[PDB]
Amino acid sequence: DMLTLTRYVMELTQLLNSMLTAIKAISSAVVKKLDVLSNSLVINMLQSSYSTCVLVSEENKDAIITAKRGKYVVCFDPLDGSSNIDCLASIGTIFAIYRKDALQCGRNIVAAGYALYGSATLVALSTGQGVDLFMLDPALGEFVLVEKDVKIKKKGKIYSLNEGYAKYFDAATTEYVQKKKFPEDGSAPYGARYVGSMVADVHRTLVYGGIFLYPANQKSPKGKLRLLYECNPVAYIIEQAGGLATTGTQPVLDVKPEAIHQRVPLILGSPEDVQEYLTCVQK
Amino acid sequence: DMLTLTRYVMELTQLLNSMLTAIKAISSAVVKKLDVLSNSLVINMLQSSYSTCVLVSEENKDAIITAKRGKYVVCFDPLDGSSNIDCLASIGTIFAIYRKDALQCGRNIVAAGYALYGSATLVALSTGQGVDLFMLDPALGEFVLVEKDVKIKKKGKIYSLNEGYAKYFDAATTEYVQKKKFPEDGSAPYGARYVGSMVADVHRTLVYGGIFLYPANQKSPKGKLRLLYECNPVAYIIEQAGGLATTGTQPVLDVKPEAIHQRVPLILGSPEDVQEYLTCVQK
Amino acid sequence: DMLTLTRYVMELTQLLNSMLTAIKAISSAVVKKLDVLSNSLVINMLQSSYSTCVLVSEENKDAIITAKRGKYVVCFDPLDGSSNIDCLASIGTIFAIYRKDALQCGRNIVAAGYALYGSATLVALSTGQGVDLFMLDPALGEFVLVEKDVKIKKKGKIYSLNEGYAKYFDAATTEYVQKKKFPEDGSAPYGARYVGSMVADVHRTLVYGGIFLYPANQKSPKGKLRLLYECNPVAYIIEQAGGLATTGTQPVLDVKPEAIHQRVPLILGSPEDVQEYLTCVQK
Amino acid sequence: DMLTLTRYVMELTQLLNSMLTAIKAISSAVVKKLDVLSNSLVINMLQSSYSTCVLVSEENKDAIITAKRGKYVVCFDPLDGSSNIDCLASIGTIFAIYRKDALQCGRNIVAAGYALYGSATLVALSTGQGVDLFMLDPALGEFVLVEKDVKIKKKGKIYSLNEGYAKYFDAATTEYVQKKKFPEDGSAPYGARYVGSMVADVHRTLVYGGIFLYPANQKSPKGKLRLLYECNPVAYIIEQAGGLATTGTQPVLDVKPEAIHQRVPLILGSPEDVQEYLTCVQK
Repeated sequence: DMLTLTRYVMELTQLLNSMLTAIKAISSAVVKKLDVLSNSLVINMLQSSYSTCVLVSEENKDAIITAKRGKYVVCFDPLDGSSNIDCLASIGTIFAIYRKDALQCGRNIVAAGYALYGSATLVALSTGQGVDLFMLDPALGEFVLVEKDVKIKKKGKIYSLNEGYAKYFDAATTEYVQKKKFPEDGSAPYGARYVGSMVADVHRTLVYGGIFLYPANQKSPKGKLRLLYECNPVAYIIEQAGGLATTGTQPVLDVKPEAIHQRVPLILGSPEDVQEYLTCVQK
Repeated sequence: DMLTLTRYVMELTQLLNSMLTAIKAISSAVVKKLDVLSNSLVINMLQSSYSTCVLVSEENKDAIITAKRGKYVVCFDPLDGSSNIDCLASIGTIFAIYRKDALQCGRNIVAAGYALYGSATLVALSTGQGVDLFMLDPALGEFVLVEKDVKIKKKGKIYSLNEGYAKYFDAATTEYVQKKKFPEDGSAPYGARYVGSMVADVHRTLVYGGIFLYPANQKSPKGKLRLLYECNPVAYIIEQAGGLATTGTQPVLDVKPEAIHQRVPLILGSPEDVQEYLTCVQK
Repeated sequence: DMLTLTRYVMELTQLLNSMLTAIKAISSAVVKKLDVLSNSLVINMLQSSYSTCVLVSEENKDAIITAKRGKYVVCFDPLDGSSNIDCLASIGTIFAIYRKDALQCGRNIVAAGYALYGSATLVALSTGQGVDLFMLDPALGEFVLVEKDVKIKKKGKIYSLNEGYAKYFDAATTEYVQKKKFPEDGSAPYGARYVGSMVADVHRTLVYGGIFLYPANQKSPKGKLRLLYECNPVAYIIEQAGGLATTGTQPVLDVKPEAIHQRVPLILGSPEDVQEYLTCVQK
Repeated sequence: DMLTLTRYVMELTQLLNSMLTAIKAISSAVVKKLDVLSNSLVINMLQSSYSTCVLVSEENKDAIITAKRGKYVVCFDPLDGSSNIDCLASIGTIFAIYRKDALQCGRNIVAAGYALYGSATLVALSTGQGVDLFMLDPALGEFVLVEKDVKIKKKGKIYSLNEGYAKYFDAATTEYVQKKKFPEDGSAPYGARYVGSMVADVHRTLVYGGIFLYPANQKSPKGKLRLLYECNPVAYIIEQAGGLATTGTQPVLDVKPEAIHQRVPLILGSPEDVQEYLTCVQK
């Protein structure tokens, strides 16, 4: 009933330290006052790491140039999923780190992560040698490893998308959903889950497998989710766990970004699920 | 930046005290070891209140007779939603109190509640004079009122059900879902949300409005959810907040229970949403 | 088993808010890295209140002038008692607020307080209408009132001083101590308590009564404790609770400060105990 | 900024597990309701370990025989130092384990420990191969090792006793105290510390060194502290750390107990300090 503690490691080190320190602060603070507050906590923790030169934030129009300067670029969403504060659904924080220099392909990521503020604050992190899952130990004030080299199932049994947009679906989404509900091979239909908070839905996709979609649709031809600080980081994590992440027409990490608040479609998860979605597009 | 504390009140009092004490213990402990553990914490907290005579638990075949005896009956589900432990989705605890004497109509409830183990542990409670929402303050070890007399919206804009069971839907569910996605009156389609944990989905239904369904279907003609300790308590809370709860053919609280682990269909939420569902059945 | 919360009140308001916010941060962080850290947390919380113009800190040679400027002066000791970090003895934080303008008599204090970092973080605060005791509720992140208008006993039964300095005592300390151990009126001797951390010893003096001494001695003719940010604040709190605080030759709050790091002797507590000490000096 | 956890080990194992589980509960609960409550938590945690046959508690007249029976005896004080609840001084819990069978010499201890409820809950534990110090991590609900094989200084510079009992001192205490205040070898006098809570004073003695005394005196010829569940356990811990513990006339661990609530004098700490005290007795 007793434990020993040991330091763990995956300038980059100091940067992640400070990004984790901001996440701890965000955790405890979990209204748009909250967005404003989360934003400043990340920007000032990150600047003071002396590890950054450029930040892109979901809450700022323009890139933020550090005075304190280091070699890394960070694109982040400091608080995502806030339309769910009341229902205690888990909101999250998303970040990707690079060496504008924030308009690089996701291919170039050196580190990325998300935090999920649930009954425990969980962080998925990767530095390019797999995904590790941590939980925040608020007593210690430190992140404790819970799962090393997390791998996603080859094929799952859950599909995750807002089916209330059915009337707006493109033809490949319509087909794919039809296949999940009415399998043509004698298998049982997939179950459906959709929390409405991207980090909560992605995290479930990692740990139980299956597929998550926020595809193009009639109302939103480029999707809703943001390339630099939502889609690229989760595509990186999911790919490091053995999954796939596509826009429908190319890998998310291969998209050349055209603007820092650019949106793209996002389909990710277990690889054989994503590949079946892609087969619906090719038609 | 400073506060004062005052005691709040809605034998019954001692019983709720002990039910709240079990919820605190359950909270902190959030594998079927966990189910076993939650079960014993509730049974022994409840027996020692000296306020009970009969308990029905989701985890026990037979009713449990208290040796210590008082005037109240309690039907409870000590831990619901466990298929979601990993994805940090909020699991819950559900209870209803009555004065077998556990086979009474929901109409006879004297008190009911749920707890939702999210980033905060929230409890919805009613003693028949509305719904109050509390949060667990683990420092104090006590529940703090956050919202008095919670009211549900007359009509919402979210529908909540596993649409992966489409191939098994009865005709009224098929129609209703079709209406939410393809409104015939020029309105925008409803959004869809489904966490897959009944307390998390019901709680969202209370606080944002709309509708939650686990109706009859081809695989499960009596639904999945359990009348005594899942459906009746949430129907009571939702009705105390101004909503409705139906099996499709009658109010949940009016169903005469035939066995303590009986299942029924469950459709609840904003009243005009439920009434529109009922209009799909009458056809 | 349930509670309601209500806001409590004693520019000044914003200042105390920020001083309380620094105390929360200090609490959690409880090595001289820690001193450095506590210092910056107070200085930057206090500056940003936009309520200050001058700060005196135990850790800074010179007064710190705020750029952000308001009407209040604050003398503080951000972390006192650190020679006791290991033995879990409670360390503290001490502050006094005024309207150099930090060289005012204690008579001029508008507010003062201490925090004691024990199993709970306790704050004694006064704004000149008595003393209120609060505990930090780290869940809420807020201070909860536990005792209103705290009054110290007229006479206690504990005396508190480092008796290992006996060989250095001045004659009045020698006499007083002799009286506590060998009462000449048939009463039992006082008990002795000395934690070696000024805030822990003062706090015990408030809540149980008796007397606390760090008098002049041969090694230290002006005592050890610092007038601006140790002695004046605790003299203010203790006097607001009905006690007395003397240097041996005058009330602490009447001493005209000659330098911001000036030391003075300190004898405080229950009034009849202090008056008996003063009777030993007059001889 | 990240950590990994590993299980640590020093029927005996299950017993310590349950003793640690009681300490966690006691911690959080920190009035004699509290004594009653702490007592029951230990007795019922300990019985259910299925590792015990006999318990001696400070709060029970008679030994408690377990129905559930195992090979170990436990003498404990579930809550000590309660006259200090207000002043946040650390109260503690003390226990010793043996294989009446509770009237054994301290020499026979198989394990012993104390917990100190300060800003962190600390446990000193030994199973006969030195002392290890742990802190309670309430988030994890588990004890984390902070210091392995703790050793006490050969000689310290603090002496700890209620000097308000001077008029009642026996001649050897009078002499020893005189030596600490007026060293005859040109050295500086020792400093004095006395919190008035035995576990807080013993713990300081371990971690900073020096000496702690609750000797015989005129009012109390057998001292105050209790042999089975106060004096023997701390003598065991202190001796495992390289110190000494004497009654003045023999080692505490060598005293043959005559009754389960027997008192003895207690002088412990750094060995050269204890030996100097013993030199004052031999005269």
